[PDB]
This record gives sequence, C-alpha cells and structure tokens, in this order.
Amino acid sequence: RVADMNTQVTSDESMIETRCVLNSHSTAETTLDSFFSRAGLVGEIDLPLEGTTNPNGYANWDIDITGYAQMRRKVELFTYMRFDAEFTFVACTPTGQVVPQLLQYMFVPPGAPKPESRESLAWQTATNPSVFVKLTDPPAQVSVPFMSPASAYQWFYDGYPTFGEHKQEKDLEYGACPNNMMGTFSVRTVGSSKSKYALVVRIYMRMKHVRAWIPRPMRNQNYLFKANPNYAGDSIKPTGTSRNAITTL
Amino acid sequence: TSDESMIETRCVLNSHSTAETTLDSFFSRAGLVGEIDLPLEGTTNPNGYANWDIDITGYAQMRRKVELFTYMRFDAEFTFVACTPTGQVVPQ
Amino acid sequence: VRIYMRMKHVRAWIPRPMRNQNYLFKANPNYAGDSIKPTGTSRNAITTL
Amino acid sequence: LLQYMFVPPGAPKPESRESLAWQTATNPSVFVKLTDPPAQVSVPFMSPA
Amino acid sequence: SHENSNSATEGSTINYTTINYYKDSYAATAGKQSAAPLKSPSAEACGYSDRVAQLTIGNSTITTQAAANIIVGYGEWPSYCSDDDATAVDKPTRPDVSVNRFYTLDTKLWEKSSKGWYWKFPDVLTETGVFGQNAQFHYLYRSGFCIHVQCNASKFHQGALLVAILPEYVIGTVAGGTGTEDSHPPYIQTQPGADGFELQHPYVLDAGIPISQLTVCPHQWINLRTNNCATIIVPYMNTLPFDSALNHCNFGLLVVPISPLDFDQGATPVIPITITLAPMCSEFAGLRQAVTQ
Amino acid sequence: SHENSNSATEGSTINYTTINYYKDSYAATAGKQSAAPLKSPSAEACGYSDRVAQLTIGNSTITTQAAANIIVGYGEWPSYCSDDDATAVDKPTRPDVSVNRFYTLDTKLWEKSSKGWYWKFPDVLTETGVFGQNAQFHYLYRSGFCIHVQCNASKFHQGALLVAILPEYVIGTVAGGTGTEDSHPPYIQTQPGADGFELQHPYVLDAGIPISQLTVCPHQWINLRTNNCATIIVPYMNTLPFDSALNHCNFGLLVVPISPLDFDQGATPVIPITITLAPMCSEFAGLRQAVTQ
Amino acid sequence: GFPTELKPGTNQFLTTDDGVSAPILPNFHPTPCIHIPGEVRNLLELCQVETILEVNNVPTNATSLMERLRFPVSAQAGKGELCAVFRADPGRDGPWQSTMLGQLCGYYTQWSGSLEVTFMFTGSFMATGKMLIAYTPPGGPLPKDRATAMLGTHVIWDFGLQSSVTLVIPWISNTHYRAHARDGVFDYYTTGLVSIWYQTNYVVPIGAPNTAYIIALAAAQKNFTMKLCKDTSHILQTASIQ
Amino acid sequence: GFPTELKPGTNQFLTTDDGVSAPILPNFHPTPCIHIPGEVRNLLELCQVETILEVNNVPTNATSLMERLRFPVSAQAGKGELCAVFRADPGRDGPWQSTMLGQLCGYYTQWSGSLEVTFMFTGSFMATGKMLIAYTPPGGPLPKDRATAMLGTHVIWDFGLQSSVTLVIPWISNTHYRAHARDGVFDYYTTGLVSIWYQTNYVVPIGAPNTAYIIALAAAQKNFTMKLCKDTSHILQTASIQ
Amino acid sequence: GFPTELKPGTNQFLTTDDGVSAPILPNFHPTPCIHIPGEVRNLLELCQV
Amino acid sequence: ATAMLGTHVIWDFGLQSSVTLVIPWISNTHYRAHARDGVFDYYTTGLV
Ligand SMILES: CCCCCCCCCCCCC/C=C/[C@H](O)[C@H](N)CO
Ligand SMILES: CCCCCCCCCCCCC/C=C/[C@H](O)[C@H](N)CO
Repeated sequence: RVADMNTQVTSDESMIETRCVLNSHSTAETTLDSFFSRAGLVGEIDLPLEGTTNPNGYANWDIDITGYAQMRRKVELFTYMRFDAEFTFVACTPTGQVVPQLLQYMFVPPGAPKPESRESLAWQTATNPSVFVKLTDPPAQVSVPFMSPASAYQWFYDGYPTFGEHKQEKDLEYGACPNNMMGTFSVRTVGSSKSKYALVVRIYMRMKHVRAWIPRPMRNQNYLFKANPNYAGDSIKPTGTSRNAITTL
Repeated sequence: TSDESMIETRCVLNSHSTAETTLDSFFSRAGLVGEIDLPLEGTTNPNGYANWDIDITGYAQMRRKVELFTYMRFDAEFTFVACTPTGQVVPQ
Repeated sequence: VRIYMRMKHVRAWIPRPMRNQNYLFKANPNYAGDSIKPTGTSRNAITTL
Repeated sequence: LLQYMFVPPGAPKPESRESLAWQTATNPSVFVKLTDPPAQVSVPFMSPA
Repeated sequence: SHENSNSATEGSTINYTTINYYKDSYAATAGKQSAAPLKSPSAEACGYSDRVAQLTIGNSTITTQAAANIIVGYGEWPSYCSDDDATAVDKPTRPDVSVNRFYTLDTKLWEKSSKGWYWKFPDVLTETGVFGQNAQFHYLYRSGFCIHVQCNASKFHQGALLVAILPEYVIGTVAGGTGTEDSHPPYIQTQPGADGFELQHPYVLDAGIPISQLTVCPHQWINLRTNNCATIIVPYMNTLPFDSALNHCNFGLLVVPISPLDFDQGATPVIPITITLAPMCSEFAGLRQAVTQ
Repeated sequence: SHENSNSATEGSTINYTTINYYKDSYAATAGKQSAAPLKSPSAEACGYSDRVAQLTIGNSTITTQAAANIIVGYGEWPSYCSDDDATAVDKPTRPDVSVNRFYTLDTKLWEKSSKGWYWKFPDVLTETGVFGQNAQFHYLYRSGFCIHVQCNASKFHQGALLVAILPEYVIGTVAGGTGTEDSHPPYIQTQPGADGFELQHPYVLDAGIPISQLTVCPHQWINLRTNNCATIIVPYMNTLPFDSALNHCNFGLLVVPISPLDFDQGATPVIPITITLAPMCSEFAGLRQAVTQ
Repeated sequence: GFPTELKPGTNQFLTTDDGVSAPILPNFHPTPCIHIPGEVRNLLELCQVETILEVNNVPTNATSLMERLRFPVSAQAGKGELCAVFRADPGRDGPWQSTMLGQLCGYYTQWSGSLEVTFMFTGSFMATGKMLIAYTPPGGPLPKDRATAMLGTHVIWDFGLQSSVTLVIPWISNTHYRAHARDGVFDYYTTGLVSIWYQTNYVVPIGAPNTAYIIALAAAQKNFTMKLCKDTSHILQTASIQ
Repeated sequence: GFPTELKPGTNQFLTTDDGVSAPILPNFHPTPCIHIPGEVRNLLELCQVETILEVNNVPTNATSLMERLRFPVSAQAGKGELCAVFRADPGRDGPWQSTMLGQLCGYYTQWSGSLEVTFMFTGSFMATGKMLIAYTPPGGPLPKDRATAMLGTHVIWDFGLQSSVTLVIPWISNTHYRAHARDGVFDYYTTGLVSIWYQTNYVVPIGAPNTAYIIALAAAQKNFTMKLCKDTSHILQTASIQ
Repeated sequence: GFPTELKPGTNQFLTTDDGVSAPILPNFHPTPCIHIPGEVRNLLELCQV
Repeated sequence: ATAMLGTHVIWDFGLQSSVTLVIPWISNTHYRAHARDGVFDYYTTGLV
C-alpha cells in the first residue's frame, strides 16, 4: 500500500592510413601470473657466531615482504592483492659456503608462541607448520596459501587498526593492517649447543594464483621503512632523468 | 540461538569451510614427541645406544593437543630428525 | 635424535577439559598443587577490563 | 652456494656481490650448490627478431 | 584391491580420498573427508521420550521431571554389546532386573564452604547389590548407567551444582605442592567406593583440567531455584567392549558447587546431596571366583 | 574431487590449467589462464546513462553536464553488499535518503601558487549529517560515493585540476628530510575531516608515488576552458564487505592543479574549489553507542 | 632411469606436509574399531558446547579459585548499576580462556561467526529481577551508564522467571574472519564488550540471601568457524616434563 | 624403487620456475573472495590508461617539480617555432619514466604496438591556435624546422576548439618487437622523436594570460604488448630498507 | 613418497642428452616466426650443393 | 555545512542561467495554515 519499498585496412585508423597487420602477439606474459610468479628476495635472516643480531642461534623474522625494493615495488603497484605464495629459503654461510648444518624453519602464525630461545618448547611444532632441512639439501620450498582474514592482502591501509584517540605515540599504527602481518617466520639451528657455522637464511617468495585489484602509481621515491610509504623529503628526486632544455633531447 | 531470536538479521551466504577444524586437520601436524641424546662423555646414553619408551606425553604442545580427548585412534607418521647437539649434520 | 610425529586417519571420541596446569610427568595428570594458576589472565576488578 | 641470474637487457646488472639486483623479484635466477648436479634451464627464443 | 584395508579409519562412515604408493592403507596420506551429542542432549532432543516417560528401572522408581531436563550421555542410550564390538567368546550374563536398578549410595551434605565430590563408576557399585556380586564374580563387565543426583532445597535456598560425568577421570596429585615429587593418588582416592571422595582442588578437578570446561562431558545443573535433581543417562564408553569392574573406572561423576549454597539463618542448614544410579544393559562375562578387587 | 578447492583463484571466472601433486589447490603451479574499467570510463561508456540523466541523490540536486564527461569509478556503480560478500550476520540499516545525498564540504581557494589538497573518505563525512551520525553509531560501514568537485572560473581564466580518487591513500612523511627518522603523519594529516589537508609535496602526493601516474585511479580534469566540474561516481572498494568509517579511509580524493591557475589582473582572484560528495548505497551495521573516532 | 629434476624443497621436512611414508609393519591389520559413544569429528562441535565463562576472573589464590566461575548479583540502589563487563573475543587472553571456545580458539589464528553466552541465575526461587546484558560492537568503549550500553546489541533478562538467558553475540565485523584481539594493533579484531547492567534490581524477601551469583556459560553458534591452525599460547610451560 | 635418472638441473632453484611445492597448511581453505571493484587481470590494461607524460622534464628542485607535468605554450613570432620535443620510446630513460606505460615498460625487455600521446590544452577558453605534433619515424634526426617535421607522421591540433588531441604514435619498426632504446647500440630500437611545433600561433585577446600550458598524457593502444619480463631500472636504491 | 631407485647416471650431465629442463621464463611466448627464404631443414641439403 | 543537511540543490549559474529549487511538501499536517510569528509558526514550511 506504499509502493516505495590486430591492425586492419585511437586504433591507428583515425590518425594515419594503415595496412592490415596480423597481430599474433600473445598477452600471456603481462598477466599477474606471469609478472608476479617470479621468486624475489623478501627476507634475509642472519644467524652469526659473534654478532649481536641473533647470537643465540634463533631468529624471529616478522613476515613483511616490504623489506626489499624490487618485490615491494612490484607488489605495491596494487593495493589489494590475493595470491598463494611459493616460499623458498636458501640457507648459506655469509661467505656462501654450504655447511653441514641442520635448520628448523617454523611458520609461527599470529597467536602462536614466538620462540624465546633456540631450545624453546615452541619448536616442538605440534600444530605450527615447520620445515626441517639441511643446508646441503636444496633450498626448502613450501606452498603458502592465501591466509589473510581479508579477501586480499593490502600493502596500503589508509587508516588505523584500533579505535580511540590516535596520538603521536600511536602514530606508528597508521598503515599497519593486521590482515597483512601473519606472524613470524622462525629459524633455529636444531640443537642444544651453539651451531659452529655462521648462517644466512635468504627468503625467496614467488606468488601463484595471483589476483590484484586496484592499480596505484608506482614507487618513484627511494623506500626507507617497511610497510611505510615514507620518502626522503629533502631529497625528492623526479620520476625520471632530466634535460638541459625542452627543445633538445 | 542461530541469531534469529535475539537480533534482526540479514541474509549471509556463509561460504566458510569447516574442513580445517577436523581431526585430520588439527592433528595431522608433526610435533616433537621425543628427543634422544647420544653424547660422547655424558652419562645419559654413553654407550652409543638408547631405548626410548614410546610415550608422546613428554612434550606439552602435542600432549595437550592429544589430551583434549581420552580415546583416540590414528595412524602415525613418525619423523626422526637426527643432528648434532650443535645442529651439525655429521656423516654418521 | 628428535622424534616428530604426525597422526593421520585420526579418530577421537571423548572430549575432556583441556590442560590448564603445567605438565610435570609423562602419562600423569599430576599438577603443582601449591602453584595452581587460573585458566587465564586476571583482572584488578570485574567492572573494568 | 652460487646464484646464477639471467639479467635481460634493461634489468640492472649487479654492481657488487651484495647488490640489491640479486633479490631477483622478476629476473629468472637459479640457486644451486656445487655439490648439486649442474644447473640446467630451458631458455626460450627470446629475440625481438 | 591392490592394498590392505588396514588404516585407522576403516569401517567408519566417511570416505577418505587419499594418496598411497604402498601396500598398506595406513601408509596413505591424511587426505580429505570426501541434537549435537557433545552438547548434553536431552531425552526430547535424543528422541527417547518413550524410554523416559516414567523412569522405572528394575524394582526401583525415581519420580522426577522427565524428557526436557533429563540428559542422555553423548546422545547414546546404553545398549548391549553387539557381535561385532564384542571379542569375548563366552556368552555374558544379563540379569537386567537384579543388577539394572537404582542404587542409592549416600547422602553427602552440601555446605556453604563445600568443595565438591566425585564418584567413580562402577567402583561405587563394586561391593553392594547383585550388581556388586556380579562385578566381583565376573572378570568382564559392561553396562551403562542412569545417574540421578538428588539435592532438595527450599525456594529460599540458592546455589547450583555441576553434576557431570567425566569419562576416564584420572586423579592427579599436588606432586608435593612444588611439583617435584611424582606422587600418585592412593587406592582410596582413585576408587573411593560408594561414599565417594571430596575434591581437594575442585578448580583443577584434582587432575589439572579446569572445572569450567567440564560441560563438554555429559553434565547437568542442580540450580536449586529451577530443579532439585539431575538425571544423566550414561552409556558404556570404553576402548573395549568389556572391562574389569574392579580396576578400571569408566567414568567419574563430578558433583561440585559452582555457585555456593547460601540461605538465611533459620532455614535448614542440612542440605544433603543423594546419589542414585541405575546400571543400564549390564553385561558380565568371564566368570570365576569372587574377588573384592 | 581428490583435492581441496582452496587456491587463491577459486570462485573467479577464469579456468586455470595447473599441475598439482598435493591435496591442496594452492600447492599447484601458477599455470595458464586456459569501456576499460581502469581507463576512468564515462557513464556513456559504462552504459549507465539512465542513472545519470539528472543527478538527484536524496534531497540534493547538482546541475552538471551528464553522461559524456561524468566518470564511474573502475566501471563499477556503487551497490549494496550481496549475501555472498557480506559476513556480518546482523542486517544493516540503509537510510538511503538521509545519508545518500550530496554534502557540500568546503570552498578551498585555488591560487596561482596552490599545491593541492586531499580529502579522505568517509572521514570527510564522519562528523556531519545523518551519514555522520550513522558512521559514529555503527561499527560497520559500506557505501559508494558520488564526488562532484566544482571549480568555476571565467573564460579568461586558465588552469587544470587533476580530480582523482586514490584508494587507500596512505600518507607518508618527509622522514625528517634526510630519510632517517621513521616519522609518521599525525591524525589531523591522515584523517583531515571535511576541511581537508593541503599537499606538502604534490609531486609525490606526500606518499612517494608520482602525481603523473595518478590517472590509473578514477580521475577527472577540471580544465577550466572545457569543464568547471568533475563528477566521479565512486564504488565501495575494500578487501572487506564492510569497514569502520572512523579509522579506515577507503580512498582519498586528490584535487591538485597540474596546470597552474593564471589570469590577468582585473579578473576575480578568488577562484574557489567546492567539494560535493553523495554517498551511494550506504550500509551501516554493528550498532552501538556513538563514537567520534 | 626416468628423467627427473629435483625442485626446491627436496629433503625438507615440512611438519604439516601430508605425504605417503613407508609402512613399518607390512600387512598389519589394526584392532577393529568398536563403537565408542560421543565421537568427535570436528572441533566446531566442541566449540558449540556451552562452557563456563570466567567473567569474574578477579581472584587468584587457590582457595578462592572456585569464585572465578560465577559473579555476584545483589540488591542495588536502583540507579542502573554495572554488574560485570568482559570482552567478547574468545581468543583474547582474559575471561574466555576458561572456555573450550577460548581454548580451541587458541589453536586457530582466525575465527568467524556468532557466539552464545548463556547467563544462568543461581539465586533463590524468591529472587526476582531484570538484567540488561549489552554487547557493544567494536568502536564503542566501556559504557559509563546503562543508557550508553542499551544503544548496542542487548537483551533484557528476567531472572525471576527464566533462570537462564543466552546473549547471542552476533557476528558483526568488517573482516570476514577475526584474528585474535590483543592489547595493541590487533585490537582491530576486537569483537567488542559485553556488559551486564541492573535493569531493575535484585529483589528478595526476608529469608532469602541478599547476594546471588550468575554463572556465565560461553559457546559458539552453528555459523562459527575457526581457521589457520596454530600453536596455542593460552598456557605456556617454562619447564620440561619429567 | 622405480628406476630413475636425475638430469642436470636437480636441486637447483630457478626463481621463475613454476612447480608444485608442499603445502604448509593441510586442508586450509582461504577467506572467500568478496567482489572488489577495478580488478586488474593483465598489465596491458594498465598500459592502456593515459598517464601524464613529463615532456618538460627540465626542472629538478622539489619546489618546481610540479612544473614537470606540463610544458608552456605562448604567443610566438609566427615563424613555425618549436614548442617541445621528446623521444617516443616508452622504456627509454627520459620523459616517459613518469608514465605508467614507461614504468611497466621498465619491467619488460621488449615492447610492440602503437602509443597514444594525448596533448590537452590548459589555457583559457579565449586562447586559440594550432599546433603541428609530428612523430618522426626512426632515422630522421631532430627536425630543424616545421617543414622538416611535417614529412613524418603528424597531426594538426586546433586547441582553440578541441582542448585535447591525441597523437597516435604508430607502430613503425623493422623488428616485430622493440627492446628499450638507449644511448648507444640499442638506439637501433628507437621509436623516433615526437616534436610539437606552432602551426599558426597562440592567440589570446586582452585579459587572457599570454602563456598557457599543455599537459601531455601518454598511453598505449590495444595492439600494445610487452614481452620478456625483467627487473626494472627506472628507479634504483643504493640503501637498504630500515 | 613414491618408492624409487636411482640408477647409475644420476646427477650426470650428458651434453647430447635430450631432456626436459625448467623454463626460465613462465608463459613467455616468442616473437612470431616470419617467413625467411632459403630455410635449411637437413644438412644433406647443404651437402647436395 | 549546517545548510547542506537539508533539502538542497547546487546551481552552476555559469552554465545553466536558471535553476529551480523545488521546496518539497514536507509537513506533519496534510495541509498547512499560514505561518505567523507566534503559535502559528507550527505551520512553517522552513527556511530557504
Ligand atoms: C614455512 C614458512 C611459511 C611462510 C609464510 C609466509 C606468509 C606469507 C604472507 C605474505 C603476505 C604479505 C605479508 C605482509 C605484507 C607487507 O609486507 C606489509 N604488511 C604491508 O605493507
Ligand atoms: C620405526 C619407529 C616406529 C615408531 C612406533 C611408535 C608407536 C606409536 C604409538 C603412539 C601411541 C601412543 C603412545 C603412548 C601414549 C601416551 O604417551 C601415554 N602412554 C598415555 O598417557
């Protein structure tokens, strides 16, 4: 009772005279599954003998692929980005030597206990996905699914995770979407005593079944901090090279 | 009470899989159930042999996982990661 | 020698309360009686968080 | 352990051993030990001609 | 056809798609899997209102509110062991009227500072009745149980009891308090008989498991403003078709006050909790001389 | 049938031929894949001339040239959340005439030396209107937007504005200039409200991304010799069906002069840019007390 | 010799890898499975069982640890007083750790779906009164009064007549799944706050106790689902098992 | 034990190898994909979007960096003056680096197809005039006059009437694909030079500004295609990310 | 783990071995082959000149 | 900002030299008496 509830004989045609061109040019190499399914360095883990970085033989690497400029700029072409990842860990000595050392990679999802020591009880990995591999073995390759609570990963989060007043002490929470932090990637030398080899674990990550949504401008400034679009303000460089004059090349 | 007798609800298409909460998903993850020490000078197993009684209640994580139930029938995938106490992979 | 064990074709029957006390001995539900801790964290008051 | 890396024209040639071009996020690269058999890769016909 | 059907999920009702390169099914992958019993279903929820209309088991009758507030343990009525489940070749005796009847154990007093008690089954019925004689005389025992915990209090009394059935209720100790003693509970604590045993630490149930999470097990409430009794029909659960009734307790009946008993001065201070249990579908096999334990 | 359908491309419209030796589809290879939305399509190009013939949203009407020079963001009209996309079980409120209407924010003045401004959405509409009250009162928010940037100038004035919609416009800082400070932008910079915020470095958009490449995002031009207004109909984009309207800005509206404003002396020096935005298909869920932020 | 290339990942031991291993016992057929009652086939069945919620997680000593399972209700001044508050996050470190929903949530990173919190009145039959149990969706802080609280999802509970009401915490979130809310950045995944207010009072005659107790039982609905299994952190041991 | 020979290439890690790896999470189903607008399914879709071309890439300081996005046009002496020149190579280090076509071309070795360069006039409505935008095919150097330039592919642009013309740079090359032209041997792959000349003048009355600006927007056509994905070199970092 | 025995000849590199190697460039389609006159398809054609 | 919360139109007078603002019939009563400065301001249409 309411009723209100391939060139042929701007497509090259309107500008010049054209011949017929049979364009047998495949577009399959410009897809996301072609542009992004290439493993790039997203993490390097140092396990030295005398250094103060990870002196106890264990390390907790927070999963943040924005630590290296190449893959960060590749994935940051978009905001929303849903994919499965092929994670490869190339463990080696800092001199490149392949030493007979056994390591334990362990995926520690958010909420799972980060190991506080090399001999921590979190290394029993009764539920956590963990990889046991020697350095003499080929690099450990694992298929990582799309694990975000969101429908896509989000390299740019214009907002704050929590409510309440956002002071300068809580300003670091800006842009930190917890749909993207997926816990830590924990590495140890499997043993009670300290490993006799300095070790470097290089994480190489290849994304498969890639879906990306919203293209943004690329990164024309030097990256400074992970998960942060901060740029050197006093040294802003142009997007490309310059010219002495505009009438010349 | 199915959200209907408490609030007004919209229609939600719940394409939420329950396959990850099964026993074959919650329990088919290898956990540390035993560590065997074969040292050179220690008094634990100094003769190069050890007899580890099969008892998976020695480590809190998997023990609490399996002790959610009393009766529990399964086949087990047992993996033995042998290494030096310094983590070295020795030709032994 | 570290033994890692993964159970397949799992069938389990009778759910009990989980373990909210620290394990002390294998195949034994013994708990530290003089240091019984609650199942979770505590609060200074019930009207606050 | 060595890192072979195919650097197509336009891609940055690494200026050092610890260069950032070795992250090989788009470049085809091979990680292989010398104890491993020789690294074999199938290279297509890549010429613009 | 080329592999042995010898995995741990053979005979189950779920088809598991798997990968196997070996002769044995248990070598295969975990694979895929191609009201609610755990929520303490009632007799109305279990569809067993015909067997609960008036609870008369043997020569014993309990008068209580039926169907709605009467709990069938794990959605399973007690039943005699089938031929497939049973392994013992001798035919068991099924007295069914001399042993399947309500036995009244004791009358433990509920106080304002009371902690709670547990009864181990069928250790409670080991040394009384024809059920006790059959349990002592036979090696093998199998029965369900109909536990009817009774606690009457006036309408001016308050308090609630968690009447719960904890299967395989293994008793732990304080381990000397410091946790470095490896003590074990005595025989009178593990199998306390008909008079039961008071809980020293009801929060951990003297077993390191929280009292809060006890309601996954078949449980009932004796909230005094609503009900004065708790009927839990309990099936036989074991990894075995039969078991010894003298050195294995299938379950332990926890009766602890979650809400403390309270009343004003003048009301009767003696509030007793009476435990009544009827074995259901009792089965005794392996007859020999009678043994107390 | 033998593998879980749990890759990141399940539910998509493209069949991927792949190789998988495992139980999970996400373990498989990348495989093969067996007007334009990104080119800022117009209403004529989107086939939505019926909804743009006269732009009256709510009790508000904007008079502007329609269809040809009116841009639908990403080729997608705003729409209510479907049952498949939505996860919140409570039914959201859809006021649709009190919250879906053109709100006029402010009248920022365009100068010859002006750098440009950005407005974060729906932070601009957080504390005004029934839309503001619904955003403050409800946890969950979902709406499209019809941004109508207006800048009138005479035929002797010159200059062009890049009116663009930048989704998830995360603001960066100068990092102390030297790039070694790890500074973060303040709350008044990240969420500047209705009055907006002037760009300090419009070349990098205060985010390290070039202004030149902003036109992949839904954009418009206010080249003063041709048009004095820019209508961008913007859908709701998020990884989520709904989101908080107080601590997440779905997009940022960039209005910067690519071509500087210039005019001879005698013409009016006050050239204001007026921002008008109409929420489209607004959806508010998760009602509680009102919170400013 | 069939030609074969070994990819990255050979000789690695992924603990969650589902593979085919060599059987130790050839032609070993196991003991036949007798029928055991109560079989669990999914952890969401356990999550759907009501389990005592430790809203009153104030006491710490073992003497008063039983007081954690219930929280007091008593006669007030009739000014809409606050009885008890708790966060509605099952995986958060707090009141929900006593729940099987909380313990099972500790083993999974992401959860989604509505939650059943049954409040049962354990006073006398002569104890009458009403309580406003309000669930605040995220964003709203702890309400200062009952008027602030009733603007959210709430139920009104006559405990004089119905001794046990259930407050359904509806699934209201931006994300499709919720990670476990923590005191920090991950408070983005908060479910909100559940607060119990005196709607009228706790009314008793002479002879009835002046203070009663409410036992909160917490569970999850049929739409509940946990995801991304992980090691639990509700309980941690710094010592080995002897 | 099936007989098997390991070929060369075992235990190698090819970063671009498409293989099957062990899943870390068994039976993990991901969060369902809600519909998000604007989905990209090919980088050539991004390459077809008009993006501001930095023809006037003369200024360097941050104060005048916004002047790079547009180049001046003003009244001349009427002698066929030169307005602006730039190379037509999207992947070359120069004016095209500001373009998404240039940035995406930096990630691919070979490109083919025609290019759209839209020149939009941002002067007054009273500003009239014509420009000859000439694209010189490879081989012809920078034209000395407009007569030299009009022999190539050119358009004549009334900016008095039509405020934005597009100069289609047609795909004219010996090779089927073009690698990125550089100052050296790889200038073989040059697209040529695009030069803008004053066809008549920039004519304004009194009251209109004497200098206007043209915003060049560059893109690629439907026939465009990139090949042989490679690491980009348009931007390089000599420092790590903190 | 499919049971498998490695025969003699694993990890060897026979230079004339015709095998399948990992492609460096996924989904790389080459430049289409235009018709070039005089194509040789057998060295005996050269031997007959 | 206070005014745009009501029924409003936005009028480009540079292009369209004449817009019409429709004052919609929004009242409690079915008919409006003539609003006056006093009790009869109950029948006000509002302010434009
Ligand atoms: C056994 C090892 C398993 C390794 C699991 C790795 C999880 C993969 C998640 C990748 C998704 C993005 C992670 C974080 C994104 C970004 O770095 C920032 N958070 C956004 O700027
Ligand atoms: C070649 C190695 C074969 C390894 C065979 C291992 C047998 C697996 C049996 C696991 C079943 C449980 C074992 C013991 C259970 C518990 O730890 C306690 N007994 C009960 O608290």
